[PDB]
Amino acid sequence: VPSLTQKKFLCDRTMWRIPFSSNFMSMGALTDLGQNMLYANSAHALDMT
Amino acid sequence: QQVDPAMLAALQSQPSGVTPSDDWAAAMDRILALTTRNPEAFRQQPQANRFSAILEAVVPSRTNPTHEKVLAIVNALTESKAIRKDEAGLIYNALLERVARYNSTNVQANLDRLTTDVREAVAQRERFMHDTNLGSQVALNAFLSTLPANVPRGQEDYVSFISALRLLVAEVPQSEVYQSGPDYFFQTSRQGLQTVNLTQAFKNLQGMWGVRAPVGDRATISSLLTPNTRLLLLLIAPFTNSSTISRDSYLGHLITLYREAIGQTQVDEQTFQEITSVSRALGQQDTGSLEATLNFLL
Repeated sequence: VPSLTQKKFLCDRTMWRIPFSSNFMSMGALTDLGQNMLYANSAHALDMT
Repeated sequence: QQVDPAMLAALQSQPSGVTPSDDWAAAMDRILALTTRNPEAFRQQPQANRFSAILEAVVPSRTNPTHEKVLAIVNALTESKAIRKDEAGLIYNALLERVARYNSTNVQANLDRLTTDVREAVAQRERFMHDTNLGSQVALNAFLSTLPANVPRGQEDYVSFISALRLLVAEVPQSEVYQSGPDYFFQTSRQGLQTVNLTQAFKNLQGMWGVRAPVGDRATISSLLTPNTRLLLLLIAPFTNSSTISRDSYLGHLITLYREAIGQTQVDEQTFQEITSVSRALGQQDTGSLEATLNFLL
């Protein structure tokens, strides 16, 4: 019979994570954009979706 | 932005074009064709706007300045914030009812006396913007009539510190002191930070003017000084020459060293102006144009 594909994935036991560093690479406890002069003197609300 | 309020009264109630009803000497100046710029400009107007000016100039009209003299008062009251700006359309709606109710020869000449001292005797308002005894001299001369003049150690440098503090609130038009609660304060600027608790500073400095401390003691005054007293001595530092408290009092370890700390930043800001302008002269990451810059200067 003719047929169309349908692919998903499956992940369990763990959760996604998005690191705050610039290249999204974990190079320490603090991050690159973390110890910036920005975000450590100023405040920033965020408006996720 | 303006200096005088009656000029704005002469800008909101006078005709912009020259009329012989109010400015005859300029309206007759152009009828006889005697003017530097554009002399021949009145013959070539027709019989409409000749006779509507040439009749009214050789016999003027007789208008009423009652509606104009009050705007030289109502403006002069709202310049000095006596009335809200949302409100001057009511008081001119009430003063014009007033001076037309009780009108006389006198009141028309009594308003005219009052549109002169809001011009040349309002120079006090020009005066105490400079001498600032709004809240800096006569509000601090109550403070100097509050402190005790009998200090046991250091009788002479006590009355030279406050002699240099009265000069601080005098050479600065923005700074002012005031009575809020049972204690006096002192802010270095309106819309300003760095409020010193002036009562809780001279009470900390009382019993402190004579110490003769050595030069190997730094971290003791956490239980002896107070950081606002440490900030009041920062605000007295640029107006304190080297002859006030000479060398060897502990304030000589403080006031002289605070001038050196100000003396660092008043030439390192010029260094900081150079570094932030050569990051775009060669090409540098502007995120990393301030992290290593401040660490070299702190």
